[PDB]
Amino acid sequence: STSASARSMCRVLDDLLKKMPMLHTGGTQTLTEFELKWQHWREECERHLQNGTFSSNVHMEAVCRVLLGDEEVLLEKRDLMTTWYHFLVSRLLFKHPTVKPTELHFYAQ
Amino acid sequence: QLENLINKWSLELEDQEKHFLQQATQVNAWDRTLMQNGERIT
Amino acid sequence: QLENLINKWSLELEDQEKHFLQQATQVNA
Amino acid sequence: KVTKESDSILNGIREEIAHFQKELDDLKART
Amino acid sequence: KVTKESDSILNGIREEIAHFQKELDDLKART
Amino acid sequence: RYHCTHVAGVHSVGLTWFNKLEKFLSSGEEDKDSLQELAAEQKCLVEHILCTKPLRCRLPSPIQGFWIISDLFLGTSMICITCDFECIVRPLLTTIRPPSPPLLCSQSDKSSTEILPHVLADVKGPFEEHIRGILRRNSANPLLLNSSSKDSSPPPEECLQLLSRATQVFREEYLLKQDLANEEIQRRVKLLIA
Amino acid sequence: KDKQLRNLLCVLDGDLLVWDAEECAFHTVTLRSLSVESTGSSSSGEQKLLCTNPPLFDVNEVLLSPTQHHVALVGSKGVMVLEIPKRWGKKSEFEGGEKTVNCRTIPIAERIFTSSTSLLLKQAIWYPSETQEPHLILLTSDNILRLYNLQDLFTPVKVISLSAVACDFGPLAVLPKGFGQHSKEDTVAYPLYILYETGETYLMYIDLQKSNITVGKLLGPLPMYPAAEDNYGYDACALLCLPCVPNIIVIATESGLLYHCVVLEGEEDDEQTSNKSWNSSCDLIPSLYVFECVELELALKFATEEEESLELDFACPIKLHRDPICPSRYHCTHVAGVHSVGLTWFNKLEKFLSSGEEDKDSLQELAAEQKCLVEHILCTKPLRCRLPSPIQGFWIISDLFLGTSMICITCDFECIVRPLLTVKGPFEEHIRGILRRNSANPLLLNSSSKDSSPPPEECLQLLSRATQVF
Amino acid sequence: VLDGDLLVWDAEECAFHTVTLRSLSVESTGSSSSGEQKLLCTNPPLFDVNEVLLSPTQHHVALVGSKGVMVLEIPKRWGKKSEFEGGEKTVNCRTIP
Repeated sequence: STSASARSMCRVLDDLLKKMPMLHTGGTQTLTEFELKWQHWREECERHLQNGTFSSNVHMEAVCRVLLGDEEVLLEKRDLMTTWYHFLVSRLLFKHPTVKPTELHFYAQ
Repeated sequence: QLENLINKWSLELEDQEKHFLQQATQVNAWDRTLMQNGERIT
Repeated sequence: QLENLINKWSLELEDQEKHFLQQATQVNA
Repeated sequence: KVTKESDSILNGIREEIAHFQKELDDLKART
Repeated sequence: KVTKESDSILNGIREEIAHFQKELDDLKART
Repeated sequence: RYHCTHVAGVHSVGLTWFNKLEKFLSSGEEDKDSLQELAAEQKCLVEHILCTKPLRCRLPSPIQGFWIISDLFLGTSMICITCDFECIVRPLLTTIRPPSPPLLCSQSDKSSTEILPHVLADVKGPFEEHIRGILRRNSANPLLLNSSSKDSSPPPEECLQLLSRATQVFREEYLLKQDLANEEIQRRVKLLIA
Repeated sequence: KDKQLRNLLCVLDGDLLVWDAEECAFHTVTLRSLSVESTGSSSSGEQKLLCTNPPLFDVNEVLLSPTQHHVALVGSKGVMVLEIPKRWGKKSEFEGGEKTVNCRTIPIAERIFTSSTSLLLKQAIWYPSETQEPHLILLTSDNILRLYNLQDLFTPVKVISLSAVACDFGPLAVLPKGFGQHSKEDTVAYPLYILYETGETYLMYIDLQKSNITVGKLLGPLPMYPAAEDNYGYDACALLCLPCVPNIIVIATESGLLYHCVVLEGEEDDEQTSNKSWNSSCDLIPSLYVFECVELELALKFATEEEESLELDFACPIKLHRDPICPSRYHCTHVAGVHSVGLTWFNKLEKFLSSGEEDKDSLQELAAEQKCLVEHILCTKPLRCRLPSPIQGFWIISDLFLGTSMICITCDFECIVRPLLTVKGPFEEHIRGILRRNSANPLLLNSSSKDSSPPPEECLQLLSRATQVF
Repeated sequence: VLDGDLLVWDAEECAFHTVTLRSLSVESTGSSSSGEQKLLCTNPPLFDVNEVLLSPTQHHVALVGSKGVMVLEIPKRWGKKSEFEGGEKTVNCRTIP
């Protein structure tokens, strides 16, 4: 509601956030199907970042980079997560959404 | 061997299609904005 | 080449027809 | 071979148009 | 008789792979 | 979309009329335009992806295993294993037709009711659909598997006919379409500069 | 080299607009500036109108809107409308005299042609209203008329199933009594005549302001009189309504036959032949009276002493063009030339229909055999060994300063401009009767195919024919 | 494919070889053998296997031949990598004719 330019960019970002695939504890969706959707969604986010859609707003660009699981940016925002395990979970959410329990130790460390 | 070469060319073609659409599609968006700004200036 | 010659003779004939009609009008006067 | 024959026919038609125009202008001058 | 025919088919497939690679690299150079 | 495996290769088949059939069946009994759009001849898309019998003098290498990975981390990929344990992995598109990369000029500004001058309304469809129509392929060169039967180089007339066919497909479906697309891009760039 | 017949030019306010298919643009030439003997530069008055979004299809026809603010670019695979730019400055030039003007272009129905690859546009026409928003009617190969408004480009305003090669509008007419239960108001609508390839002609009344159930009903096939053994052929290619009262329809065939049909109102059956139609809607269906049939000389006929060497029936599609100056004259363009046809009986038909039922002398004067006047104006295939040079653009200038002139552009961009005209009895009518011509020698275009002189024999036959006519 | 592991039937060993596809994406500078496990049939098929069918529940694999069918029970996944039986190189799988 602040500016027309901000409105157009917010709409895009809002759309990306809306389309982010989330696993539901009751859906017929297989882990593979989910992974494909998630990959597609990620490619879309990457396309917008490469096109310089958010170049006019550093904060929106940072959010989009977070959506892509950029580790450098995640670390830049270390003050918001306050703890390593919050960082771990955020990392899993954007880089590895289908993590198996056997692999968790590697990511935690 | 032939099947691996076909799969490689299919992936390269899909990547080139995506790059071509980005190169186009963006120019078409700029052309629309330029036309609208030209009408406003007029 | 034949078509260009035909088109030339058609234009010359139309011009001669116009000149003949003008002369016939003058003779009648 | 066709081009020279077409040019000869087109020249003969132009000569006849010029002759007929002269006869029409003599007939108009006489009438 | 089978060995020469298999070698001829394998050579034709190699020529076509080399031709298609050249057309892809021309298409990449043009695009 | 579905896939066909047989002793000599792998094909993919995409029903390009499917979304129009769905649109027609979702349209009430009065939509004659949707039936005319469905009845407009639209062939499926067939792609020969993998050929394991590229030559007549060669025995096929039969498919021993076939699967489609659909995983959010691995992406979308076909896996084929032949009878000689050659593992062939190929990325698949998520759609029968790839969405064209958005033209740099497709600003989806939902705020320009700019009256397009009525002289351009008589071009049935956006110019992009027309260019997509020209670039539409009906055939492709499959990936050729060289079955590793060491003991003769393949043979000459049938080999030259196969090479001629393959070269013709590359000329018509790749080179000519890329040249036309390049000319259109260059024409658009010249217009945008002016 | 199979160059199709096209119409890629129009005239707007005394500027000639020529479509360039390679540049996707109009070149504009101010015709009034060419009349001024200006000693200075052969380039003063050319402007280029660039499409902001070029057509994705080959343009075959250019149609100026009745409002003169839009130009439809028409092809077999789509339509695009160009918005004409504003005129201002000292010379009334486009955008004040800019050499290159960007014109807004608007694709019409694009999704229909892109989704239906077998669909062909057969004809496009403007709705004949000068006071309403410009509406475009599309006749397509599925026998559907689609009406588009330039405000909604995706959804047709009206879709009419004809369950068709050409259609044209007659003048605004009062609907016949019976086309609407119980309104005391004379409703007016445009009669749209619709031709099938079979020669079958249908009628439809169109009004865009009134969606009445009767307005947009398809009527016919219109009965043709007299009955013909061949039913008037099966190769019908064009229809033109002349703005005459009564309406005169011209039907053209690919063989070069032109049928002149007078539209007759339907009679109420006088109450004594009530034998069985159980359809209690007496729609008075109008009839077509074929007054005259005329064969065009599409290719120059040579007298060969061999009466049996295969008449290669030189058939080709004809395009009909109304004359804006003479309502009883029209022009025919085809791949091999241009003809003009003038209905010499028209003023006698008007006199007869204006005469009360007792004027037997006016009917006898109309029934006195009077052929139309046909003039072969331009021949682009003067010889059999030559390929035609197809007409790419045709127009009639009617301007008070420029006068009356035909413009033709060929497929080799040859511009051809021709001025057009706008003792029982006095001895003068008798002399006019003697001097009456039935044929003329056309202007012969020498198609500039450098690489052989024509055969001397064909040149002598052409000269012989021309000399015989003189 | 099960949960991003490729299972390949070996007719000579009467076993599945498992390859974790997600581990192949990580550029691990260390040993070209980290993630292969072998799933051994406790009772091998007495017929030539022509087809492998994963159950809708993803807990069973049918080994299908023209002369018989045998169902392999998929072993439990546990440990740091979610590997079969905690990452054992050779896992005995219950088979049911």
